[PDB]
Amino acid sequence: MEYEEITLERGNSGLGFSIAGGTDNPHIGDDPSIFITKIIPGGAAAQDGRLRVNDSILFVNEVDVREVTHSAAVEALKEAGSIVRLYVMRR
Repeated sequence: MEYEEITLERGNSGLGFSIAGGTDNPHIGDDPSIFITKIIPGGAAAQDGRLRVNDSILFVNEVDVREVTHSAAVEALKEAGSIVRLYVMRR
């Protein structure tokens, strides 16, 4: 699994991509692995074009989502200020 960072400017609507896989919502088989599900077109994520869906989030600015709920990961993107470098995993 390759780890890449994505600097995203949290626009008016937000970052611009929804993630699923946290400890509360096992989007995956059955683990706290946080990974994206879909990036919303017109948002900071879709406008930037640095992040890709299904990417398993690693860090958010300075937050580790190793064992955090899907909402905690989501909240990370929301708590990343504005332009935040988000880390993800891609095997």
